[PDB]
Amino acid sequence: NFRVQPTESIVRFPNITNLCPFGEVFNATRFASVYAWNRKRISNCVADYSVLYNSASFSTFKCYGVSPTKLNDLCFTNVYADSFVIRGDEVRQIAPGQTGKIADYNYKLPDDFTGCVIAWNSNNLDSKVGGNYNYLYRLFRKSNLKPF
Amino acid sequence: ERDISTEIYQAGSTPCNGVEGFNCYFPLQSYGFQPTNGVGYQPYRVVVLS
Amino acid sequence: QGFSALEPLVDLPIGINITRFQTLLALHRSYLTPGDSSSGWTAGAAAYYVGYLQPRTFLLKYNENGTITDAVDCALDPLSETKCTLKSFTVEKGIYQTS
Amino acid sequence: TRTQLPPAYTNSFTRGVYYPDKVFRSSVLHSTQDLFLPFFSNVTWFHAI
Amino acid sequence: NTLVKQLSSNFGAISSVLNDILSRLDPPEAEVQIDRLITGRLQSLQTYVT
Amino acid sequence: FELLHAPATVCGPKKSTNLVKNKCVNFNFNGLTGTGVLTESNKKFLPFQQFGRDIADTTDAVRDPQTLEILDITPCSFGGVSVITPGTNTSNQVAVLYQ
Amino acid sequence: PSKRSFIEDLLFNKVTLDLICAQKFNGLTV
Ligand SMILES: *[C@@H]1O[C@H](CO)[C@@H](O)[C@H](O)[C@H]1NC(C)=O
Ligand SMILES: *[C@@H]1O[C@H](CO)[C@@H](O)[C@H](O)[C@H]1NC(C)=O
Ligand SMILES: *[C@@H]1O[C@H](CO)[C@@H](O)[C@H](O)[C@H]1NC(C)=O
Ligand SMILES: *[C@@H]1O[C@H](CO)[C@@H](O)[C@H](O)[C@H]1NC(C)=O
Ligand SMILES: *[C@@H]1O[C@H](CO)[C@@H](O)[C@H](O)[C@H]1NC(C)=O
Repeated sequence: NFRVQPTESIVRFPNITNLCPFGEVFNATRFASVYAWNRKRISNCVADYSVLYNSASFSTFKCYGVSPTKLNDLCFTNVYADSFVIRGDEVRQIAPGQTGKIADYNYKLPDDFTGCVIAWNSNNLDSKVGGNYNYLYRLFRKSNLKPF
Repeated sequence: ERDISTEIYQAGSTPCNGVEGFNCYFPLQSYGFQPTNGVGYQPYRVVVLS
Repeated sequence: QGFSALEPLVDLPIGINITRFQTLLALHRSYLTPGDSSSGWTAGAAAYYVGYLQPRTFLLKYNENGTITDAVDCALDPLSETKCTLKSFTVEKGIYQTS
Repeated sequence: TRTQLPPAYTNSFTRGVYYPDKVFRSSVLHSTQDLFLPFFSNVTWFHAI
Repeated sequence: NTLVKQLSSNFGAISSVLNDILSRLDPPEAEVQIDRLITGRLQSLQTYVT
Repeated sequence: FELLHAPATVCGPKKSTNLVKNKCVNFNFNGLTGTGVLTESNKKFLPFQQFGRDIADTTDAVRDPQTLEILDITPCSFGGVSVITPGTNTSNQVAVLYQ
Repeated sequence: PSKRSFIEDLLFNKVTLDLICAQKFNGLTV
């Protein structure tokens, strides 16, 4: 017997995407406190991480438990996001279950943590010749916080 | 099938071609073995016969 | 006694558990007393009907456009059982087998 | 407003049929199993005001 | 007609779609579902020919 | 992220390709997979209908998710092949036949 | 053109016979 082989492939979806926002937590005139980093839940948004990962000028980006190139290929529910600002020396000491200063003990991550960590440089916004005394942080803390 | 030599891994858009810059990585890692390391991190030795 | 079909309107992805419900009535405030809606008021004679559902097997007849025009309930009576046994809205003489 | 009274009952006759799927068919008879309202049923009527 | 309708039964597998099984499981685990489907369809064909 | 406490509602849109027809090809209609040639249709779907059927495991119409267009599916041509022979006892010629 | 007698025409009209496309989905042929 014989059959005519296919020669092409076509995939169709409706044009409407309903990409409810993501960038509002990455660009903002104000950032949350380190000791009180804000947590936000996002649902029913179509993920657009493919363009935000590769070309967004992010100095530091690293995903654990997943490959970024396939992050657009699978679906989750109620993605959680945070936002704050720290110093240059404090970015390296951020890891799941990582010990450091008691200030670092104010933020923890699960031992078996799957997700991504984002940190991009900003050396012209918070840097002022007279100093930055407006924004306050924690350095002498008696208590440690739990993952997320 | 065995993988030999080394190749400049490319995960970004612009081909670094040995620059090792943005989104460019070296596909290799070195283990760290110490007596104080845990059993789950212990360097076991494995041999396969076919 | 007429026959009609019910269309799908929305499918909300909520995922909460429902075991009881209650209706909401648009109360009319006859604002001629200082006791607001906690006092004398008047409205119409509204009423409604509520029915429940159980799993059943149904036979549906599609017309030439794609709209349901007549349904047959399998577990009603012997005629319904026979009409569900073989796909037909009309049956001829003889003796037929059922459950 | 505590003036009480028992409800009343009627027949559903032959109402309560809804499209079970998004599938379209033409001039065929289809058998399905799902939740429905049995014909000639025991339905409550809330005329209490 | 019965023969064609026989194709719409899962025969105890996850689903009756051949490509779906390959598109959601590893081959070494999908082979058993494929085998179940093959056995069922073959038995149906034998009955029809008889 | 949270791990499957509700139906999935957050992920990418996936890229669609331009529509082509008149040559039998593979297709994917976000729920429909297979191979066939797509032709212009004449049936009329209800506004909330997605794809039609004729008999069990038979898809005869698909609605375009882009422009709300109805397309008919027809499988690629196929058939058995047979050989006519006058027998090698006399000569060596064939008259291959497609069915 | 289909030269037949009257009774043969009545016989043909009294017996009434896409399904073939449904088979073509699965390789069945007539
Ligand atoms: C898809 O493309 C058509 C063609 O311009 C456009 O009219 C339509 O708004 C787009 N979106 C949807 C959901 O059809
Ligand atoms: C925030 O807005 C700036 C302004 O152009 C843009 O460069 C940046 O990519 C935005 N961040 C997002 C969308 O996460
Ligand atoms: C079906 O559709 C046709 C047009 O396609 C319309 O004229 C007719 O009224 C509809 N209903 C019935 C029962 O034919
Ligand atoms: C339905 O059942 C009630 C008893 O629960 C009965 O009184 C009523 O008459 C039934 N319905 C009809 C229409 O008779
Ligand atoms: C066919 O074969 C027989 C014996 O195998 C032989 O005698 C005969 O000559 C053959 N036919 C022809 C046309 O030669």
